[PDB]
Amino acid sequence: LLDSPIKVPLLLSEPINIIDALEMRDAVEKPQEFTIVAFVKYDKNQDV
Amino acid sequence: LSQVYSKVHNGSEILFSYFQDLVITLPFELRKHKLIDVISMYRELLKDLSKEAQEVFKAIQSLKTTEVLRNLQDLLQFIFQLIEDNIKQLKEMKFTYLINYIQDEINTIFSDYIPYVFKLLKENLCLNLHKFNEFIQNELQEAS
Repeated sequence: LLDSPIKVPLLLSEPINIIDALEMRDAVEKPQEFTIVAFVKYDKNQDV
Repeated sequence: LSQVYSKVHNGSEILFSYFQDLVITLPFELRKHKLIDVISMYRELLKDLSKEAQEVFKAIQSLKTTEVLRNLQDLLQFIFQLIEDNIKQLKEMKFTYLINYIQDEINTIFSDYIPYVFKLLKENLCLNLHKFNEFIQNELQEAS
């Protein structure tokens, strides 16, 4: 259920699916990898 | 109707083929067979609906009035025969006898059972009096 194709909603019709293009066979015991990384720093000049 | 139904059936077949193509390309646990069965049953239901719809459309427009009139005549004759049979049944089993039977029964009851009712009342009165005497004697002995 968590292996749904996540994509930007631009086109309604998809001739080829994400899983169909990725050619992976997924079952109920396949852990799907997810990693998100967001890095932010507000750099200031030390020379006041 | 045949042309319209053929066009609609072809469109539905194209839509079902596209949906099945989408389904196969996507992973599923065991529901692909269920979806195929649903599509097949829906196609069969569509065919049955088309076949019944063409017949009912050809029938409503006053195009097969002869069959309707003949069936109505047959049904009316059937109802007439049933009514005649019921009239014969009612004529067979009359009701004048049961009035005399119940008259005799109530005469017998009023003439005989009323003294029996009084005798039952007197016997129950004696039994209750004896029970009360026994109970009060027991209570007096217990208090003593």
